[PDB]
Amino acid sequence: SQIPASEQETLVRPKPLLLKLLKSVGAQKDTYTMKEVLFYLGQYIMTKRLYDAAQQHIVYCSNDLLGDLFGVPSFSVKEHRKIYTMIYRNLVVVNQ
Amino acid sequence: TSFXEYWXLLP
Repeated sequence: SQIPASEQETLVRPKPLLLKLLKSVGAQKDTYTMKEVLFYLGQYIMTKRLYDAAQQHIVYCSNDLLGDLFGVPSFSVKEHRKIYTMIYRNLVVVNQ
Repeated sequence: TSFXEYWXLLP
């Protein structure tokens, strides 16, 4: 397999729970770039209004698909490496 | 800062 041009361009196949979350916001495919996964996760958070309205770096997700994926009731968007760790557990890397 | 802008700083 070729090394991706950037981390954002890594090709991935979401595992079933994460794929269900993506499809809930309109995703149609089984394979995505990491950047695409991050955009659909942002769209899920905004359309379901999960961010704290006053402190918008905090996300509340207790028991929704997202909280079940990440295994937490809330998280801070500022915890970049923690969020990536949680996302990666829910992906398989694929060729190209 | 908007959630949109915080999340833009991940990718």
